[PDB]
Amino acid sequence: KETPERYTAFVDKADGYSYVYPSDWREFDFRAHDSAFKDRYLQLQNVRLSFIPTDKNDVHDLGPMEDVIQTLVKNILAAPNQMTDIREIQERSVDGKNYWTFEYNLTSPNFSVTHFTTLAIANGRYYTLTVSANERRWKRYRNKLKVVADSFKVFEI
Amino acid sequence: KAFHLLLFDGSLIFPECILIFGLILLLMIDSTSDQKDIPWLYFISSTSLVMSITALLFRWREEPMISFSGNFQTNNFNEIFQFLILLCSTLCIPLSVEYIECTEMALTEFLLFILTATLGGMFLCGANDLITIFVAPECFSLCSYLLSGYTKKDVRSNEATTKYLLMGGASSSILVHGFSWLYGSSGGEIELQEIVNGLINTQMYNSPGISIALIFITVGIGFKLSPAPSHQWTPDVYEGSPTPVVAFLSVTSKVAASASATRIFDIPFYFSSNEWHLLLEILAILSMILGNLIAITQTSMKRMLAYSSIGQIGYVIIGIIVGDSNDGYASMITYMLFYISMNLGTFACIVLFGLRTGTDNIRDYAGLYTKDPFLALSLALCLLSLGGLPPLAGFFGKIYLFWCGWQAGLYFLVLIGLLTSVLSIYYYLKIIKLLMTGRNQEITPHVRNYRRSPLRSKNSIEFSMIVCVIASTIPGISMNPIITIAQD
Amino acid sequence: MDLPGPIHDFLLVFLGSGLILGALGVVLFTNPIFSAFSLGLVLVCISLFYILANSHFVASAQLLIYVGAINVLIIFSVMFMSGPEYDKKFQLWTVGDGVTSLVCISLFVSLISTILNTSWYGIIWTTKSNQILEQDLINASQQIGIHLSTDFFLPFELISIILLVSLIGAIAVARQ
Amino acid sequence: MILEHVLVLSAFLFSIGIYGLVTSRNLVRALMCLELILNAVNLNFVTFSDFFDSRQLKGNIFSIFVIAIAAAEAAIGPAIVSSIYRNRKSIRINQSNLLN
Amino acid sequence: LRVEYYATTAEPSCELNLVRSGLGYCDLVVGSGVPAPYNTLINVHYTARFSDETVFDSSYKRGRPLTMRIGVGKVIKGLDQGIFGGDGVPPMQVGGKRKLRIPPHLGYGPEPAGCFSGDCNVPANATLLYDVTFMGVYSGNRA
Amino acid sequence: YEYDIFWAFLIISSVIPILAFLFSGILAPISKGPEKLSSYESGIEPMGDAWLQFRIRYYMFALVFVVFDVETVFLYPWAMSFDILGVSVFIEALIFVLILIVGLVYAWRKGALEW
Amino acid sequence: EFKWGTRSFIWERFFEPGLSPEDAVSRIKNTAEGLHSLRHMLETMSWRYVIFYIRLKQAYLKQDMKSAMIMVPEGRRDDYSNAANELVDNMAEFDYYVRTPKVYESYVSYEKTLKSIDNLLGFLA
Amino acid sequence: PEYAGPLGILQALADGTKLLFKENLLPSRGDTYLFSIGPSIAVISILLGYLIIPFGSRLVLADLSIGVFLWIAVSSIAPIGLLMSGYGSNNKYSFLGGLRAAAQSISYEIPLTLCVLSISLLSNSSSTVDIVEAQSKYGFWGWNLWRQPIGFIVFIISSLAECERLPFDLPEAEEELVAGYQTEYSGIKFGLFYVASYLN
Repeated sequence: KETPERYTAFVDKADGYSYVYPSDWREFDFRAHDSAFKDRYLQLQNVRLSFIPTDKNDVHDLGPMEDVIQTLVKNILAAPNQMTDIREIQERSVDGKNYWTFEYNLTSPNFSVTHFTTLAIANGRYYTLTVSANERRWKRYRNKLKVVADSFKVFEI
Repeated sequence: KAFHLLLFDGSLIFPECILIFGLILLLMIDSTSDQKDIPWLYFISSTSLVMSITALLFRWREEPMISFSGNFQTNNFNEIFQFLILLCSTLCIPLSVEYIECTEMALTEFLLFILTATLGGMFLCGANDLITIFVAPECFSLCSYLLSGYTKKDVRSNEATTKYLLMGGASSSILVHGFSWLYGSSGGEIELQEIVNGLINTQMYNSPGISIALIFITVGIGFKLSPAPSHQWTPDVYEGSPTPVVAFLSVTSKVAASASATRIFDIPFYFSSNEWHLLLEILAILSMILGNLIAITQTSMKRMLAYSSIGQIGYVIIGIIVGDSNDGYASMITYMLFYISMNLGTFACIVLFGLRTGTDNIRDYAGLYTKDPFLALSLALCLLSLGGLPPLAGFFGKIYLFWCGWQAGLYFLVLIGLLTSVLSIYYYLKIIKLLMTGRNQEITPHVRNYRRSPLRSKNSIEFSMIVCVIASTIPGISMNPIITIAQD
Repeated sequence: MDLPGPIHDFLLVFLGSGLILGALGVVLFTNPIFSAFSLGLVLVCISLFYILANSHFVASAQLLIYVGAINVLIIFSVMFMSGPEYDKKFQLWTVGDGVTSLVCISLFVSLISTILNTSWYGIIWTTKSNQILEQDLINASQQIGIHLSTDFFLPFELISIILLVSLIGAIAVARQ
Repeated sequence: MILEHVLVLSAFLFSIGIYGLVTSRNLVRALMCLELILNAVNLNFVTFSDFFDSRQLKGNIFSIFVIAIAAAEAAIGPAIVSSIYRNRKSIRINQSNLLN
Repeated sequence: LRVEYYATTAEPSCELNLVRSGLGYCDLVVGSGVPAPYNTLINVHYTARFSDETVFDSSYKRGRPLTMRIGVGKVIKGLDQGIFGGDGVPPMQVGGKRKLRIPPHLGYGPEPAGCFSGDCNVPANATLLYDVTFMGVYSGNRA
Repeated sequence: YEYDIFWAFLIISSVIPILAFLFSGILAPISKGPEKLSSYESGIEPMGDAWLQFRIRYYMFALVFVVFDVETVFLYPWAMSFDILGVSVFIEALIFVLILIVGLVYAWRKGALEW
Repeated sequence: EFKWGTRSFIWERFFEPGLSPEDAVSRIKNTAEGLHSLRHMLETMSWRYVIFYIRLKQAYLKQDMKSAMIMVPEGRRDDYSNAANELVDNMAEFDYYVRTPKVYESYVSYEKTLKSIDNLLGFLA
Repeated sequence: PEYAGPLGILQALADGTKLLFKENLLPSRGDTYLFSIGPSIAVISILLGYLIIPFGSRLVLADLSIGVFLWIAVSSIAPIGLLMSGYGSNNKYSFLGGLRAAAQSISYEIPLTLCVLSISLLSNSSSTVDIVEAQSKYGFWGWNLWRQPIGFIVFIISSLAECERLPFDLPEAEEELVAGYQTEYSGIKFGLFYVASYLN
C-alpha cells in the first residue's frame, strides 16, 4: 500500500479547538454537538465534539484521573443498559494544557461500540472529543482512529 | 456477526420450527405439483405433528429458560400445554382429512390453517412478553376466522364467520387496550415478570388505571375461553361451521387461552388477586349456570356441544381460582387432558355419523344402536364421560377439581359445580335415550339408509385411541397428577 | 426536541377536533364510501399525532399501510354494495342505537374519569432511566430497527407466518 | 403541556369505534370501526412510548405489530365479505339470523 | 400520605456504612450464594419504610418475593446500588439480608410518586429504608 | 428544529388550494344553468347514475397488496440496522423475503394475479 | 395534603380553583428543587425528559409567581416582579435550547435559570 | 407555442390565468365536497414530497432521517384523492378513471418501495443527503446507477406509472375515456390536477 490514510484538520478558532479527522469522512450535524464528522457508508463510525461550561482551569481540578474517568463513563457517557469497561487511559500535556484520552467499550445487549474520548478543560469550557467505531470493525480501525484522539488540541479563544 | 445468540435460542423453539418447516414444505409441494394426493398430505401433517412431540419430549428435562430477549419462556408449566395442543392437532388431523375431502374442497389450505393455528397455540403457551401475547393469539384467531367459513358455500358458514370475525375483533382489541393501559401505567415494561416491579417503581400498583387493564384483559380472555356473557360467539359458530374445525376450536382454543390466563393472572397480576378472583368466580358461576341450563333445551347436536363446552370451562376455571397452593393448576391439567379426549371422541362420533348420514339434528340420532352398535356405544361412552358418570374420566376429573375447591374453602363454587353437574346429566342422557329407541316409527329415514361399510376409516382409529382412554384413564389418575404437581 | 409549547397544544387541539369530526363521520354515514373517506381523515390525523409525539417511522408506516387498507376498503365497498346511493345520507335512528349510545357514553365516562384522575406527569419522573438514550444512536429509525431486529425476533417471524397465511386465506376464500 | 389530552381522544375513539361496531348495518363499516378501535389502542401505545419509553421504543414496535394485525384482518375481510356477497347477494348483518 | 397499613415487626438495627453516593448499608446476613448477576431477573423480599419508621410497601404483603431485572436501572438508584453493588458497595449474595437507607436524590427525588385521586403514595424528598433479602435468582420451576 | 419546517410546509401546502379556490371564486363569474349542470355523457342523456360493480377475480390483487405493503414496511427497519448488526439480521430477514416470495408464487399459481 | 400535582395536569389546569399564595410559595420551592435535580438528566442529553420538565414547571410558575405577589411586601413588590420576569426570560432561553437542542447553550441557560430562581426564593423568603 | 410571449414562454402562465378566470363548474348530480376535496388532497400529498429533496449539501428544507420512506408514505395518498374525484363527479368515465388510478397505484407502489429500500440498504440510511454523500464518496463511479442497474430500470418504470405518464396514462386515457377522472372538472380544479401531475 501507499502512504497511510490522509487526514484533514478541522480548526474552530471561534470555539478555540482543533482536531484531525479522516478525509474520507463527511461533515454532518450531530444532535446538540458543536462539531461532528462521520463515515459516508459505515455506521457508528464518527467523531463528535460538544463542550459544557465550567469554572475549572484544567482537567486536574476534576479530582483523581481514574476515579472521575470511571464516574463519567458509568454515569454520563453510557446508558443504563450498556455494560462498560475501560481498556486504556492516557494523559498527554502540551503548552501547559493536559488532555485525558481513554478508550472504552459500551456493550449493550443489542450492539457493541468502542470509543476514544479525550477530555480537556480550557477557556472556561469542558471539551469531550469522542471517536466511535463499531466493535466488529474496531480492531482494523483503532490505530486509524487513535491518531484522531491524539490530535485534539485546545487553544486560547 | 455470529448468528449464534439466535442459533442457541432457536433450538429452544425447535418443535415449532418443525411445524414451520412442515408448513412450508406442504405449501411448496402444493404449489409445485398440479396433482393432489390424500396420503401425502396425511403423511406430512402427521409427521409434522409427531416430530414436534418427539422434539418436545426430548426437551422436557432441560432447564427452564427465557429466550429471544424476554420473549419465550420454557419451563414445566408451558411444556404440558404445548403437548396438549400437539395432541389435539394430532387427533384432529384424521377428523379433518376425511371431512374436507368429502366436501370436494381443497385440503392443503385446511391443513395449513390447522398447522398455523397449532403453531400460534404453542407460542401462546409460553409467551413471556406482551407483544407475543398479542401476536401469537392473532396467529390463532385469524386462522380460526379463515377456518369455520372454509365451507364458503353454506349460508350458515358465512353468518358464522361474520359473527366470529366481528366478536373476535371486539375482543382482542379490548385485550390490547388493556395491554396498553397496563404498559403505560407501569413504566414501559412488557415482559411478564417485570411489570409488577415496574408498577412499584412508578408506585401505580393501586392506580385506577390498573383496574381498567385487569378488566379489559379478563374480558378479552373470557371471550376466548367463553365463560359467562362472553359466550354468545360460541354456539352459532359451533352450529354453522364444519365439524373438524369446530372440534379443533373446542379443544385447541381452550388450552391456549387457559395457559395465557394462568400466565397473565399469576405472574403479572398477583398483587391484585382479590379482584380477578371475584371476576373469575362470577365468570365461572355464570358459565356453569347458563351453559348447563340452555343445553337441555337444544335440538342440534353441535350447538348442544357448544353449550356443553361453555359449561365445562367453568369447572376448569376453579383451578385458576383456587391457586397453585391447594394444587389448583395441577387440577386444570388432568382435567383438560380428560376434556380433550372427551370432546374429540364425542366429535369424532358426530363426524362419522354426519358423513354417513348427512344430518345434525338430535332427533335423527334415534335407532343408531340397531344400525351401528359400535358407534352408538362409543358416542354414549363419550357423552357419559362428559356428564361425569362414575367409571369414566369426567367423574374423577370433577372430583379432583372439587377436592381442591373444597380444600380452598370455596364451598359456593363446588356446590354450584355439583348442582350444574346434576343438571348436566339430562343432556348426555337424552342423546342415549334417542340412541336406544327400537321404535321403527320414530326412526328417521336418515339412519334407515345407513351403510357402515366393510372398511375401518381413519376416524375409527382416531377415536379408538380416545374411547379406550376416557374409560381406562380412570385407574391411571395417579400417573398423570405427579406430572402436574411437579410444575410450579 | 419538540415544537414550541403553544404551537404544540394548538396542534393537539386542532388535530383532535379533526379526529373527532372524522370518527363522527365514520359512525354516522350510511354510505360506506363516505364513512371510508372520513376514516381516511382519521388516519391522516392519527399519523400527524404520531409525528407530533416522536414517531416519525410509525407515522409513515401508518400512512402507507392504512392508506393501502382504505383504498382496498373503498374498492371492495364499491364492488360489494348496491347503487351509488347518495340519497342514503345519515342512516335513521332507532332505539337499538339509543341504548348503545348510552352504554358507550358510560364507557367513555368511566375511561375519562381515570385519565383525568391519574397524574401522568408523575409517572414520567419515576421512569428516568428508561429515557436515557444511547448517544451513538442518533437516528430514531435506527433505534427502532435495532430493537425490532434484536429485541423482538419471535414476533418478527410470527408476523411473517401470519401475513402469508392471511394472504393464502384471502385468496382462497374470495376466489370465484 | 397538555399531552394527556391525546389519551382522552384515544378513549373517545375507542368508545366511538365501539359504538360503530354495534350499530353497524354494513359489515364493511364494522371492519372500519374495528380499525378505529385498533387505532385508538395504537394512539395509547404511541403516546405511552413517548411518555416512558424514549429509548427502548417498545410502544412504537407494538404499534407497528398492531398495524400489521389490523392489515391482516383487513385482508381476511373483505375476502369473507366476498364469499358472503357471492352466496347471499346482501351485506346487512342484522338480517342474517338463521343461527339462533 | 396514601400509606396502606401493614403490621410487621422490625428488623435488627445497624451502623450504616455511608458511601460516596449517599447510600447507607449494612450486612445483617452475608449470603453464601451467587452474587447478584448483571442483567438478570432476581427475586428478593423487601420491607420499604418511610422516615419515622412507617412502612409503606412490602413484598410480604403480596405474599411472594418481587422479581426484578437488576443492574440495568429498572428500580430506583438506591435499590440498584444496594442490591447489585458498585461504588464501594459489595454486591449482595443469595440468602443475604441487608438494610438500606436511600436518600431523596437516590430515590424519587423532589417529585411525589403514585399521585392519583387526590393523594400520592410517596411524598417529595423522602428518605426510604429497605430491609432487602436476596431470596435468589429467578427460575421457571419452583421446588 | 428539523420538524417545525415540516409543519409549516404542510400548512402552506394545505393553504395553497384554499387560496386557489378563493381566487377563482372572487375572479371567475358564475352563469349556472340547468343544461350546464347535467352530467356529461358524450352528448347523449346519461342513463342510471354511474356504478360498475367489477368482478372479484379482477380485484383480488388488492388483498395481496395489503399483505405486501406490511412486508415492505417491516423490511425497512432491518435495512436501517443491517450495518450496526451483522449476519444475524441477514438470516432474520432472509426468512421474511422467502415467505414473501412463496406468497407471490402462491398468488401466481392460484390465478389470483390473472386478468 | 399535597395541594397540587395529585391528578391529571389538564384537570388541575382547567377544573381547579387555583392555589393560595401560601401554597404557591411551596410550589416555587419544589420547582427550584426539581430544577436543581434536573442537572443529571441535562448531562445525559435526554432532551425529551428535560423539555417535559421545563414545560410543566413553566405552566406551574406562570400561576405561582403571579399569585405569590401578595406575600412579597410593598417595598420589594416591583423588584421581585423584575426578578420574576427575568426568570421567565431565562426559562424561555432554556426552552429555546432544549427544543432545537444544544449542549453548551442549554447548560448556560440552565445555570442562569438556577440563579434566577434562587433570587426569586430570596425575594419570596 | 410561438405567440404567447417571445417563444411561447408565457403560454403556460396564460393557461394558468385562463383556468383562474374560468367559471368553476360543480356537478349537480354528484357530491360537491368530494369534488372539491379530491384534487386538493392529490396536490397536497404530491407537494409534501419536496420537503426532503436536496439541491446541495444543506440546501434542503428538512433533512428528515425518515427521508424517502416519508416520501413514499405521502405519495401513497394521492390515489385516494383521485378515487374521491372519480366518485364525487357522478360520471361513468370519472368512475372508470378513479378505479384505474387506484389499480395503477396498487400495482406500482411495491416495486418502487423495494427499489428505494435497496438504495437505502446500500447507503445504510434513509436520508437523501446521506444517500447523495455515499454516492459522492467514490465520485462518478460511486453513483448507484452503475451498482444497481436493475433497481434503476424498475424505479424508472414504477415512477412513470405513478406519475401516470404514457404508456401508463390509463386513468386519464383520452381515447378510452373522455378525460378520465378529470372529465367533469372545470376551472381551477383541472389546473390543480394538472399541476399535481407535473409536480409528480
